[PDB]
Amino acid sequence: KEFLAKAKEDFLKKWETPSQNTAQLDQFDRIKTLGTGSFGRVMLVKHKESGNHYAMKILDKQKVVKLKQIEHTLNEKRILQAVNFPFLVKLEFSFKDNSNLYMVMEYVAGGEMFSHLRRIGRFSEPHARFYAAQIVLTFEYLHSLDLIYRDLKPENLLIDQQGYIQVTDFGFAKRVKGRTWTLCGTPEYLAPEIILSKGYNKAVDWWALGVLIYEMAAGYPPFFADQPIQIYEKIVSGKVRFPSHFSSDLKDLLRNLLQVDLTKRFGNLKNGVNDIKNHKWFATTDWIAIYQRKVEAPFIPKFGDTSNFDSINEKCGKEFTEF
Amino acid sequence: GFLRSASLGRRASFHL
Ligand SMILES: Nc1ncnc2c1ncn2[C@@H]1O[C@H](COP(=O)(O)OP(=O)(O)NP(=O)(O)O)[C@@H](O)[C@H]1O
Ligand SMILES: [Mg+2]
Ligand SMILES: [Mg+2]
Repeated sequence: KEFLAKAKEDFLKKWETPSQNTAQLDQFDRIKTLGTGSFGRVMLVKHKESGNHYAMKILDKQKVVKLKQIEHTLNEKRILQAVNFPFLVKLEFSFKDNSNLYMVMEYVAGGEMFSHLRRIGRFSEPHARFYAAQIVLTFEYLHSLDLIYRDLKPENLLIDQQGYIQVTDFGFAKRVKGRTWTLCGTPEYLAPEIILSKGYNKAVDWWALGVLIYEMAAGYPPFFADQPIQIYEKIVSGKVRFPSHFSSDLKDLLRNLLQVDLTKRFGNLKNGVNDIKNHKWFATTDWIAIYQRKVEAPFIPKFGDTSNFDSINEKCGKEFTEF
Repeated sequence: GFLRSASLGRRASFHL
């Protein structure tokens, strides 16, 4: 637990002092944008100094106050500036303006895994094991800090130019030591304890992991239907039909990950994360090399190239004084 | 018993 205690200490220290106003909008120059949302815009910018390319989000204070989404926008920045993991997108610069927010994070070139997965159709089980192993370490790091992710999906997994994972979206993130109740996520990745309106803890991410692995190896999510209300019935039913080409080790790992019983699910038992790390499916996985990122990636994207993607008066300023 | 393309498109996140 040497790395575990070092991470928690440096996290809780950074958590109490959340840095801000550490750069200037004018310093970066505007480059072609990457995407937009209901609350703001996601862009790629270049710093005049050696910083150069950077991915930055510009959020409007009107948007987060209008739909009461302000609860998740304050958690997002604070969690980002305090974590330090290879598979998490590094937050570099953070500052506020009279009308906009600024989270300068690393630009990831390879694009969303959802794109590559849909192109290829399916990932080979070795290809899936490489991506899944990074998430397991990413969850163990976030669960030792009492954080839950609550939005695991291929559309939120970015591939860097070295073929590795960079988890991007932290909106629905929050640290809980017990349970929470907020309905957030994607219907095809919601855990049963979320749909039933019962309380849910850190075990929802280990459910989402089983869905993510299923979608990588099969090419489609395990629960799907015309109407979202049918998806909820399928999720709580506990009946999953595995594809033929699935291995015996993979089908066994998914039944434990996609367990409706919250206390018979891997990552929630007494052993914890090593329940999954020491599974017959992850036998070929060297976890120390994955963390240190010294493993040949099974796929490196084609490669700043954006080739893989497709009033001035202060308003509500005191509402974001912490930011 | 189909694999409809609407179930295979990009998926957004909701909040309530
Ligand atoms: N660091 C980054 N590097 C490269 N692309 C990024 C980065 N962060 C976000 N994007 C892209 O910017 C777009 C915004 O996605 P996201 O970061 O999830 O914000 P969002 O509000 O959830 N928009 P959406 O994902 O479409 O619902 C997506 O196309 C992402 O792939
Ligand atoms: Mg997303
Ligand atoms: Mg989204």
